[PDB]
Amino acid sequence: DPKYADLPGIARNEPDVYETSDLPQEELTSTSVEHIIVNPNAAYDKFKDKRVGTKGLDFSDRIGKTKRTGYESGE
Amino acid sequence: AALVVDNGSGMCKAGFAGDDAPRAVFPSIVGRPRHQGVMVGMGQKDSYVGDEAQSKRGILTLKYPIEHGIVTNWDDMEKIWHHTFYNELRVAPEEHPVLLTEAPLNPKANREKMTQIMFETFNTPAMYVAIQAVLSLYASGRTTGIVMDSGDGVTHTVPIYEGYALPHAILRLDLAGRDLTDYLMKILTERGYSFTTTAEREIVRDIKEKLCYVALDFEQEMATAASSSSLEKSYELPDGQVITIGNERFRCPEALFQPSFLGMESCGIHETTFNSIMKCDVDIRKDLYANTVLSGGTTMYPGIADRMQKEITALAPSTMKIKIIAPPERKYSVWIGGSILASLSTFQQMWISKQEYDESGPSIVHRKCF
Amino acid sequence: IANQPVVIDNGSGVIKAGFAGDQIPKYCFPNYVGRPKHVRVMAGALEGDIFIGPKAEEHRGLLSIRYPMEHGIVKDWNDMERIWQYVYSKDQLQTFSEEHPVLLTEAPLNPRKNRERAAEVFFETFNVPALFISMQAVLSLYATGRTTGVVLDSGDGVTHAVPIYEGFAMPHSIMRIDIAGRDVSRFLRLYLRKEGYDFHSSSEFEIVKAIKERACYLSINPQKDETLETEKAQYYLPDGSTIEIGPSRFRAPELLFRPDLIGEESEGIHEVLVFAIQKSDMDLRRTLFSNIVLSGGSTLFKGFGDRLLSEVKKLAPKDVKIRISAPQERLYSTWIGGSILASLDTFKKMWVSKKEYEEDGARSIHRKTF
Amino acid sequence: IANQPVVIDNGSGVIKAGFAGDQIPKYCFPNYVGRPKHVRVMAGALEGDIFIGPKAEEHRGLLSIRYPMEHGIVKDWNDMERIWQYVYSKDQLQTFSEEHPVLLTEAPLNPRKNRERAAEVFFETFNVPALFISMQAVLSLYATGRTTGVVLDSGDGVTHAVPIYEGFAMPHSIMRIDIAGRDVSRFLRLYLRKEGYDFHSSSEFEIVKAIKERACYLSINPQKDETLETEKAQYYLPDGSTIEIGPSRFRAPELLFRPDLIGEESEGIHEVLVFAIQKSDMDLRRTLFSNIVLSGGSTLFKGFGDRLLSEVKKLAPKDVKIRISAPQERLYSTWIGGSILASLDTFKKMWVSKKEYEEDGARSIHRKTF
Ligand SMILES: Nc1ncnc2c1ncn2[C@@H]1O[C@H](COP(=O)(O)OP(=O)(O)OP(=O)(O)O)[C@@H](O)[C@H]1O
Ligand SMILES: Nc1ncnc2c1ncn2[C@@H]1O[C@H](COP(=O)(O)OP(=O)(O)O)[C@@H](O)[C@H]1O
Ligand SMILES: Nc1ncnc2c1ncn2[C@@H]1O[C@H](COP(=O)(O)OP(=O)(O)O)[C@@H](O)[C@H]1O
Repeated sequence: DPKYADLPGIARNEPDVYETSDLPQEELTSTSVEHIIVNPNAAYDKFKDKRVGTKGLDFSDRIGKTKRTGYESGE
Repeated sequence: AALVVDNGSGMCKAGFAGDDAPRAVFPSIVGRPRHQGVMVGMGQKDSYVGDEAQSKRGILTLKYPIEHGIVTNWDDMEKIWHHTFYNELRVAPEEHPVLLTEAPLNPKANREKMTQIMFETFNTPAMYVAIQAVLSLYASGRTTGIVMDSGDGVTHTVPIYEGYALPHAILRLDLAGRDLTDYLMKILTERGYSFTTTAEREIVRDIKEKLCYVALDFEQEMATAASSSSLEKSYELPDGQVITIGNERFRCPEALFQPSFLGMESCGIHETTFNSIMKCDVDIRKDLYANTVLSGGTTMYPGIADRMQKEITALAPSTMKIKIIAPPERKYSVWIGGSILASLSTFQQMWISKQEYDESGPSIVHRKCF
Repeated sequence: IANQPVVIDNGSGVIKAGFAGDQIPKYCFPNYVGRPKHVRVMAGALEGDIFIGPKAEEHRGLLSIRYPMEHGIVKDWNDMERIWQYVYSKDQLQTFSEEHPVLLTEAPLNPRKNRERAAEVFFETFNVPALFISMQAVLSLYATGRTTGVVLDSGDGVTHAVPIYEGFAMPHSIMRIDIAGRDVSRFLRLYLRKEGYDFHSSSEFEIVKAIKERACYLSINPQKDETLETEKAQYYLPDGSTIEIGPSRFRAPELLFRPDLIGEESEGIHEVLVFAIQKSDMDLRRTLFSNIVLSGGSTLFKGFGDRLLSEVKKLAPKDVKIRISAPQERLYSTWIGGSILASLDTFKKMWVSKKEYEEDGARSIHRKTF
Repeated sequence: IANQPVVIDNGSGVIKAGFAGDQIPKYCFPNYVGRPKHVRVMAGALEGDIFIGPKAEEHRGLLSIRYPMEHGIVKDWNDMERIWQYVYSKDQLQTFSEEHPVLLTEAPLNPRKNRERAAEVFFETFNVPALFISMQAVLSLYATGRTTGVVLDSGDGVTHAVPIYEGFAMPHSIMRIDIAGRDVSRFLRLYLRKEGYDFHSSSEFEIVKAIKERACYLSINPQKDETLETEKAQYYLPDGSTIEIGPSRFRAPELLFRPDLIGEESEGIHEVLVFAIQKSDMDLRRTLFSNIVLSGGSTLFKGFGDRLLSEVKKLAPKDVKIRISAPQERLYSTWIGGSILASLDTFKKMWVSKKEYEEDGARSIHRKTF
């Protein structure tokens, strides 16, 4: 009796939850495009020590020479 | 020769080719009275319709048979139809091809069902249904023009160019003054007035049309109203009550510019129309400023033309010369355009006969109605 | 002053009050109007027969009781003056307006004039140092502890459904129809009118109220129960009126869910309810269908929750079951929420200082009303 | 070093981020901004109004979606600032921008101004030690290992094909057109509009998105399967609704090849791809058929590539050898290749020294980047 005789206007006997009952791609047939089985370390060893050098790494839309192709120095 | 019947969820009209005034003019709403349980004598009609229902509006409840194109019951709609025919013209449908209208966004099954029953029930020789906007610019006098429909429950921006147009360019929001009627009725309820039945709706739509003028900036207008309440005009109803409103009057159509009054996650009529213009050619958009054609029955309110003009004026550059075409008769003009359409023999060579549905079925409805 | 503030509550049928810390409102005082039945032959009597509780139980000769706030719609205020005045009098809480701040709620969908008049009393006549006005369902939520949930409740003459998630609710999504128990009492006596009994004044109305809340229940199959057979038990008044009732003892859902069968224009709690829920976010709607706060101080009958479940089953997207919530007593939850409200930091940022009222009043009332 | 390079996988639809060596997907999330939608005063609610995540993908009717990104180009950079702050969260980042290197993705051919504004934030507001941004195509190729490559892909708004071999960029050979999934949603909605199903809200938009990545498959025959008779089995919706299959689901991606039906002219994805092949050389063309690219998460469809291969049959001459996968995660693939890329030795030269950005900035990066 927290407030039974005290206050007769407070809720009880209420099942306000509203229940229910327990009642519970890879079309590779085509020949469209391949994939590669990821192995980050394999590709890491693939691109292992490419000493690419960026001498004059310029790719602007400048017009003053013949052509521009950076990422060119090697070992 | 023909059978011209303009339609509308409210205003439904009729007559024939060459006629300038629609013979049939009535509210196309379905009235359902208070059928109670105790006995009574001498009876009445099962459910009076529009004018029939308005005559005895005290019991008859004119609920909507359509909802922004969503026809509730085809049966009741036919009752409206049949009685209207045998109320106004009293002519059989086998006389001439019929003429009716519709608007987009409608599932093709509705227009198919429509025409299907039109041949079923009526067995007309031929028939035809079109788009209101076509008759609008058709009666206007252009093949290149952007208009917008503001009926009782519809809104749609139609840009045309030499007759050509694009469905992608034509935009649509089927929202209109009925929503405003709801908004206005509830805010006046907040003011302290009772509103339960459909007669409440009728009186408020009445005074709504009687007071929805268009001012410019509600901030200063509101400031002047609170300052001087002289704008708060009074009006005595059929009942002894006399209400006084000033803001309410013109601020009710401001929701057309702002969905914020209803919180609709939408855009203003002006910017919506602007985007419709944006779906075009840079040259023809200029023509839209030139062909700023206006329609819709809920555009019989003074001031908004200058408003929308100023809106797009702030939107479009100064070089875009605005040329608003504002016909104050656009409401009836669709029916009139239908009559003019019914006057061009070539169009009356193009038809939808019996055998088309009898054999072809309803696919010709998709490729022949428009 | 840092005393315990007065927490006045409200109610169309049962109005409450209290302090920030009371766990029980000391008086379960109903909302009514004590008056004389005839012109008192001798002057200098119990002026207006302002009677409360035992004073109302004192005599019955020249005593006509009414309501000063019909179904939440309050019209006059002199009765309210004396009622509040009696509360202010040192028989209720033995305190003053100035001695304690006052918390109070208000029913929605009301004109501002009500708020105007009340604040005029509370600051002009009586002097509240810090007041406040709020809602009711919010307080009920605080009592239940939920801050979310489809709130639903129904007072003595006011019914309302408010969809809520974290307190948020759209006014468009908020629905309310003010019709409950008082008219049920009117119809109980109307049932007995068909049965031929005593019908002269409010005394019988009191009797019928005692019946309604005492010698009345609600069944589930009115067609079956109407076609069934009972011997119709009776009651004993101070006269000992052994009167039989029958179906009329439980003919109330034809007022709750089907009041239109009394040739009336309404919908049904469940209908308007579900519609308001449908105004929300469909998926959030689905989630909140599992948590629908059900309440109501008048909805105190067995089986009616099952009838509501039947409405649910007819309206829920089937197999998404929603069982019965059966809260028996629903009164003080609002009073409890107000006690918890004023007991927290809330009123400190939510008061209405008398000074600010003196400065602006209605301006401050509505600038701080939300 | 503890300062692990922060990989950022920003795409149109799919958007992510990452780190070097940490192969596995860190944190997935969508590409928009979540604004609040309604008000209240009641306690028991979350505030901040910038809501992204579970509450965003939970309280859809309480938060609106904001896409400042238009085909990979954002207009309101402050939204990205908030997005990046959501990234900066120590529930998301747990670190500081100024303490770690940063790599980022970008679709090519975008205006430099975007990059400028981006780097302004990325260095001025956040003194990031190292930063480099590149093409997702490159990252994908690094993930593959083929020096060759014609990256054909689409996010949710951009079609693009990148022919390359050993990193050799022929900008005249590379092509793109801003179109993908956003219009797929729009066209889905268009069919809904054709059948009366208005789903315009931000919440409604995600519902359509669920339909998109839920109710879809294909057919190698356009009209041969289009002119037939469907079945349209209904499907249960997250509201409790159930709507038909519709042939439209597979009809929608054909708009990618027939955009004239939507109105704008284009050529055909595979056609522009062939044009790139034509811009290449005879010898390399054989390798082009040998070197095919599985890219774009939108491509997830049944018999997708089958139909595209048939188009190739209709275009390319004989002796065409094209083959297929067993794809793992076409999406993450790019980001993964970038993570491995971020885990490289000589990769240190690829960034931008912030000090140089202070000195010159953008233009120097533009010339240093491709
Ligand atoms: N004379 C008028 N003045 C102001 N408003 C009007 C007037 N006549 C009609 N309206 C408005 O138009 C609507 C009534 O319908 P309307 O006259 O546009 O024909 P309709 O039935 O809408 O045609 P449709 O349904 O085909 O669009 C109402 O919203 C009303 O406010
Ligand atoms: N057992 C009952 N059956 C029907 N109605 C009742 C019962 N008990 C109380 N009521 C009515 O319900 C009302 C309580 O609802 P409430 O939320 O308190 O509204 P109010 O505050 O206006 O009284 C009481 O005023 C009373 O008239
Ligand atoms: N099953 C599916 N059907 C259709 N579209 C999909 C499916 N799965 C993913 N998508 C879309 O594909 C896009 C993924 O493309 P992606 O190559 O990741 O570019 P981005 O990173 O710009 O999105 C996403 O926008 C996503 O919405």
